[PDB]
Order: sequence, then structure tokens, then C-alpha cells
Amino acid sequence: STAGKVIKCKAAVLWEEKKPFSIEEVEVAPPKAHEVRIKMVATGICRSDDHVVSGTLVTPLPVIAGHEAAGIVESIGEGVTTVRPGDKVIPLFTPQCGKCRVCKHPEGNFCLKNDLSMPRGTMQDGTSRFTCRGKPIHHFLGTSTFSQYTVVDEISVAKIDAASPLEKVCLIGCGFSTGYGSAVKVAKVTQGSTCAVFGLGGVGLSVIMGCKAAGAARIVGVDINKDKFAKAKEVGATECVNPQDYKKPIQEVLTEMSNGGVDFSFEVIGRLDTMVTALSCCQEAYGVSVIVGVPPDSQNLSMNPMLLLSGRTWKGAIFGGFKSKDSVPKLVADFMAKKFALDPLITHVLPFEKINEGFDLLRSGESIRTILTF
Amino acid sequence: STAGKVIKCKAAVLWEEKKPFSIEEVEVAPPKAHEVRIKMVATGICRSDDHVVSGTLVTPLPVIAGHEAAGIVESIGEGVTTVRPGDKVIPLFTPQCGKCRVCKHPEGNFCLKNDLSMPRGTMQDGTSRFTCRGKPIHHFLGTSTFSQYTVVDEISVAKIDAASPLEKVCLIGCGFSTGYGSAVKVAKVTQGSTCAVFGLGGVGLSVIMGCKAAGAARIVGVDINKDKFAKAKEVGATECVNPQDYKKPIQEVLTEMSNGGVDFSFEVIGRLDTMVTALSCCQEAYGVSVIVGVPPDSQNLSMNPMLLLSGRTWKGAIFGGFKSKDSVPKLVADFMAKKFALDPLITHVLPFEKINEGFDLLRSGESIRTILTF
Ligand SMILES: NC(=O)c1c[n+]([C@@H]2O[C@H](COP(=O)([O-])OP(=O)([O-])OC[C@H]3O[C@@H](n4cnc5c(N)[nH+]cnc54)[C@H](O)[C@@H]3O)[C@@H](O)[C@H]2O)ccc1-n1cccn1
Ligand SMILES: NC(=O)c1c[n+]([C@@H]2O[C@H](COP(=O)([O-])OP(=O)([O-])OC[C@H]3O[C@@H](n4cnc5c(N)[nH+]cnc54)[C@H](O)[C@@H]3O)[C@@H](O)[C@H]2O)ccc1-n1cccn1
Ligand SMILES: [Zn+2]
Ligand SMILES: [Zn+2]
Ligand SMILES: [Zn+2]
Ligand SMILES: [Zn+2]
Repeated sequence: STAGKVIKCKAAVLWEEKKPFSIEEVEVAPPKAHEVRIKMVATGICRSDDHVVSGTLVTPLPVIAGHEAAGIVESIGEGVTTVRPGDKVIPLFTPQCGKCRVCKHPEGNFCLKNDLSMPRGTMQDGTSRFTCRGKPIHHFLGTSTFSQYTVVDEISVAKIDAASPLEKVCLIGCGFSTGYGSAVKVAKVTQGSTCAVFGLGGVGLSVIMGCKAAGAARIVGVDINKDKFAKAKEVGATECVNPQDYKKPIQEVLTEMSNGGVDFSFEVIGRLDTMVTALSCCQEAYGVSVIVGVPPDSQNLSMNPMLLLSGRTWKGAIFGGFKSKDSVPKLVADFMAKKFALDPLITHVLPFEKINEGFDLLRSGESIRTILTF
Repeated sequence: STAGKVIKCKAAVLWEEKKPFSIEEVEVAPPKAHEVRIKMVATGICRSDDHVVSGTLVTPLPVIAGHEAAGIVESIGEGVTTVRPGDKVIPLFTPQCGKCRVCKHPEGNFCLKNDLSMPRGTMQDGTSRFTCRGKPIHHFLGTSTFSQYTVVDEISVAKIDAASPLEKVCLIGCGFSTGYGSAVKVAKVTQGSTCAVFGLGGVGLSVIMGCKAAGAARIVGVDINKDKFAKAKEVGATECVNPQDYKKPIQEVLTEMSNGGVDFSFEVIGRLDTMVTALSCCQEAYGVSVIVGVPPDSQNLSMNPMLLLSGRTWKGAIFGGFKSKDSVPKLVADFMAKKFALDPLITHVLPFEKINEGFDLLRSGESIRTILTF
């Protein structure tokens, strides 16, 4: 009996940059054709959400952010075939339309229907399902998970195992899959290799997990916050370095440590300077560097192309290279079979209503992932 | 007999930047342990040699340049086991020491003994075999082929088929292998793909040869000199575009031509701006761009890392990614077995004494490869 009707619920609206979220009532329209309305159960706080607040990641405001989440289908629009009411789902911030050249390519995952490259903050049909104070509110990457209910396009949701613990598997919606995929699928880390991981947050820890899973012999965590080192070691870093401890630039320090440069490096921070540092620290003839961090809006890095000419490979990826709708349910199934751990990422749990405290935790450096429960 | 004696012979000496080569008598010392003295038969004029004249590529002066060549072993130093007097040989401007981490890596070819990264202009032992008017003259890339005789370290020479035509196979010493391997080995061009090739000189044409050999369905040549188009089509380009003919940036043109970006792009010129254009023109989620051209000394490019974050791969390579001493003899054998052609790269054959005229042809846009014959 909410099917076909507007739902009034609480969401965290961001009206302005650099301000707290406003927990307040919104109206959520029912799903149109090929849309899905989801009752949220749990959502994680990803740095990319914070980037919306800071202006690092530009997307139209006002907005309902959130993109790392899981919930339960409340209703489906006309013509939906891939989920039903009552299904456990994870919203897919990178869609999988299944029809575009990228979806059809064996390697590609950054589906042409994404709202990340040139964000509009809408549904696929260019409109919004959200009203607050009588004003339309933008969506974020097609997911908008900081709301008790959201509406997503069908291509931006995956059905997952009905017995899944949603307060854990929400991390498969972003941080875990992004970092793990970046190591295992994008870099294709090899047995016995030396890896350097720049940034030891939720995503960088997942990178580490991926490097360890792939059989790396050495995994060097790099962070200016030495509080991050203990957990990085727990999940597989063999050693951790703080650039602030050294007189020399850290690329030189890592090249020394690795007797001439690492096999694989990862930038999991979002700074221009560290993207160049991470490239430079990989071995000049055969090293691979993967950019994971989201850079500040519209800013260009500067680098010497001789870093590449010698033989380095530089690449980046969204969501760990995973084709999202195919991969997310498999990732869940693998989690249920204990093929990887999510608890090491979860440092704090809060009710949704304490979302701003969650953000304070991230900004302070204290948390890895805070999971909010609805 | 000349073995064990100083040879006085003719060479093309570059006394300073931006000046013609001086053709005159030099003295060539006999080879020391693990060194090989070669009588040159044919040497090609590569743009990288002109980059030494122009200061684009910094290496100590005065110098005997030249790196794309073939000749016949005159004598060997103590300890040499891989060639003997009378052998046809190609000097290897990228060595293969076989002991360094790079030589031992299955993909790597930029051996740590190279003189390209931090040019010293000497033999491996840090001395020179050349004197002219009483003055020591530097080596170039461990090769120095603009001389009737040179001396090279054993790791910088490969024995080739005794029946080889040296006036053709000299191109396996640089231009052909560099382009062909950039397509087949570094990019790993796939069947039915779309490729864009920036720069249609000897190296860009060889890239086209490789993209054709790998089964690309479309090969778009890009050059500002439309005189280069006819030969590019002969060797496999399906269409050629001149950026000066368009009101829009060529990346935009190529993206529209390829219905959302190319599978593989190659920068084969050596300009910072075209390196970025080439990257940008490959499909954002799965495209691969390879830098082949040698950029001007010490200059940085600027780019937006979102070009990589979406999924692009950017890489570069020296000498087509070929491990030099293993590959060069196989390449010559494949040529002898008609697996690829070299004649489409040769536009001019001059005596060595007309070296300057050969360089004027390159600079004027009139030639592809000029081969100088001793
Ligand atoms: N590519 C994706 O799909 C993607 C990208 N992001 C981006 O990854 C970065 C990391 O996110 P996080 O792990 O959630 O972030 P933090 O917890 O803040 O960890 C960062 C880590 O870096 C350290 N650090 C800061 N500054 C430095 C310097 N200078 N040196 C060394 N270390 C440093 C901090 O101390 C901290 O521990 C973010 O950029 C993020 O935006 C995340 C996930 C996905 N994505 C894309 C769209 C939505 N989500
Ligand atoms: N990576 C290596 O091992 C390598 C590198 N190089 C470098 O490749 C570039 C091409 O060399 P080339 O084919 O010998 O050069 P040209 O015959 O001059 O061809 C260039 C081609 O480019 C066109 N052009 C100029 N400007 C433009 C613009 N703006 N748009 C499009 N086209 C443009 C010209 O008209 C001309 O047709 C060089 O940088 C070279 O250094 C070669 C070989 C090997 N190497 C490494 C060490 C030694 N040799
Ligand atoms: Zn798609
Ligand atoms: Zn995220
Ligand atoms: Zn070596
Ligand atoms: Zn060359």
C-alpha cells in the first residue's frame, strides 16, 4: 500500500557546499517505467560523498548524496525484470546498461549511462524523484542513498543474496569493490610482486586486501596519518611509511626500498601530486600505476612523459573495473562464502540520524568506514 | 689486418648542436674485453638522431650519433662469445645485458645498462673509443653508427642472418621494430579494432604495419603533412586526417569518427600536445594510448587525470618493447621469410658522405627513411 504513491520520509539533504547535511522530510515519487524504489537499510560514508560537500567532486546542488549502500525493494516500475519487491539490493553508482559499447566490451565497466563524468544529478530520464520543502532535489550518481527511500534506474541496481547481512555488504557497493578490483582486476597484481598503496582509508585497505589475495610478497602502505598503519598491517601491508618522516621525496624512498621501483603502485587519495609520485615510484620499464583517488574538480596534473616512454603503464578505474550488475551479486556470494572480510573496514556504526557525526569521524581521520543504519 | 690496431677512418662528427655533421677522419681504438668492433655497411637517419642536433634530446657533445644500422664484425675483444669476425650484426641502442631486473622480467626491455635515461656517451666502462683531431668524442646510445667503424659493448650487438640485406635490415635496428612492436607488443592491438596513429614518418608507418598485421579493422593516420598520406594508406591506413583541415580539435574529430573513441592510439611524433590528444582520443573506459615519440628535454605535459580514472591505459615504450638481443635476429629472420616489408619505409639511398643532405630531406618533410651506405 505505498506502491504507486509518493512516500514521505527522512533524507539527508545537502543544500550548500561546506555545510552539514540536513536531516529532514522529503517526498519520494513512485518509480516510473524501468525504475526501482528501495527502502534503505544501511549506507556507508565514502570519501567521495565528502568530496560533494567540499566541492572536490562537482555535482549539482541541492542533492541527496550517498552511493555505498544496501536495502530492500519497496516497489518496481513498469517493465522491471531483474528485481522484485522484497529483494535485497545494492544500488550501482556505476550502472550496467548492458547495451553500450563499454558494457559490451570484455574489459570495460564505465558504462556510458553513468552520471560521474559530467554529472547532471538526475534519473536516466533527466528528472528527479525527490522534493524537499516543495523544491526539486538532485540525485547523486543515480543512487542517492542518504535517504530512507530512494528511486534508481533498473540499470543502477543489483539483486543480491536474500540472506545477505546488509549492514556489511553495503561496502560492496563502493569501497571494498573499488579497492579490491583495482588490485585484482585493473592492476592484475602478480604473485611475488611488490606493491605500494598510497592512502590507507577504506578504499586503500581494500587495495591491500586485493594485493594480498593476488599473492604479493611486499605491500607498502603509504599514509601521512600513522594511525592508519596498524589496520593496514592487519589486512596485509608488510610495512608502512609516512612521507613526513623522510627528507627525500617518497618516490625516491620507495624506489630504494624496492631496489629500483615497485611492480604495482596505487594512488588511493585523490591528490595530483601523489598521482605523479605513485607513477614515478613504479619500476620505469615494467611498472604499473593505477589511479583510484578522485582528483579536485577540473585540475590538471603536470608530469614528464619520459616516465611513460621508458615502459611504465598508467591507468585508472572506477569501481575497481568491475562490471557492476554482473559483479556485485557475485561479490556478495563470495563474501557469504568467506572469500574476503568486510569487518576490518568497519570502524564505527551510527544511526542515519547521526550522519553528520559520521562525517566528522571521517574528516578527523578517526574512521575508516562508518556504516549508517536506517 | 686491422685487428688489435687503431683504425683511422671516416665518421660524421657532431661538434655542437644545430650545426651540420662534420665528415672527417677519426681514430677508432680496438675493442677491449667484451667489446666488438664493427665495419658499418648501412645506417638509417632516424628522427632521434636529428633530436641530438636540435637539442631536443640531450646527450654529451661532441658525439658520433647514429643508432639504426647494420655492418660486419671486424674484430672482437677477449671474452666475446656471441659474435665473431665476419658476422653480420645490428647494433642495439637498447642493450640486453641479460642480468638486470628488467632483462629478467618477462615484459621489460629497457635494460638498466642503457645510455638513454641519463646519457653518458661512453662505452659501458665509462670511456670512449673515438678520437678526432686529438679530442675524445662521445658515443651515442652505445652504438655510434655514423662512422665507417664503431666499437660496441657485446650486450649492444646482435648477430643476424649471414644472407641479410644490410641496406634494408638496418631499419630493424630502430624504426621498423620500434613502430611495429609498439602496435603488436606494447599496445597489443586486437583484431577488428580501431587505431589512430599520430605521425606518419618511418616509425608511424611501422606502427601502421603492426596495427594491420594485428588485424585492426580501421587505422586512422594523423599528420599535418598531407604528403605523408599516400604511403600511410599503402601500408594500411584506412583513412588519413590532417588536423589543420578541421575547425575542431582533432581528438574531437577522432572521437566522433570512431563513434566514441578509438581502441588504440599512438603518439609517434614527440610533442607534448599530441601525447595528450592521443590519450584523449582513445575510448575513455577501455582505450589504450602508447607514447612512442621522444619529447623535448625536460618539459612536462599537463593533463586531467579524469582521462585515466574513467579507465584509459597510457603507456610508452622504447624500441617497441622488444628485448633487443633476443628479438633483432628473429625480426631479421621473419623479414627474410617475407613476414613484413621494409621497402615502403625507404625513400632515399645516399652515400654516407651525403649525411647532411639526408638530414635536410628529413627536416624538409620530403623523406621517410634515408639509408646511408658506406
Ligand atoms: N575510483 C573509484 O571508483 C573511487 C574512488 N574513490 C576515491 O578514493 C579516495 C580514497 O577514498 P577513501 O579510502 O574513502 O578515503 P579516505 O578514508 O579519506 O582515505 C584517504 C587516505 O589518504 C591519506 N592521505 C591524505 N593525504 C595524503 C598524502 N598527501 N599522502 C599520503 N596519504 C595521504 C589519508 O590520511 C587517508 O587515510 C578518495 O579520493 C575517493 O573519492 C573512492 C571510491 C570510488 N568512488 C568513486 C565515486 C564514488 N566513490
Ligand atoms: N620510442 C622509441 O624507441 C623511439 C622513438 N622515436 C621517436 O619517434 C618519433 C617519430 O620518429 P620518425 O618517424 O623517425 O620521425 P619523423 O619521420 O619526423 O616523423 C614524424 C611525423 O610527425 C609529423 N608531425 C609533426 N608535427 C605534427 C603534428 N603536430 N601533428 C601530427 N603530425 C605531426 C611529421 O609531419 C612527420 O611525418 C620521434 O620523436 C623520434 O625521436 C623514434 C625511434 C625510437 N628511438 C629512440 C631512441 C632512438 N630512436
Ligand atoms: Zn552501458
Ligand atoms: Zn565511493
Ligand atoms: Zn639488462
Ligand atoms: Zn631511432
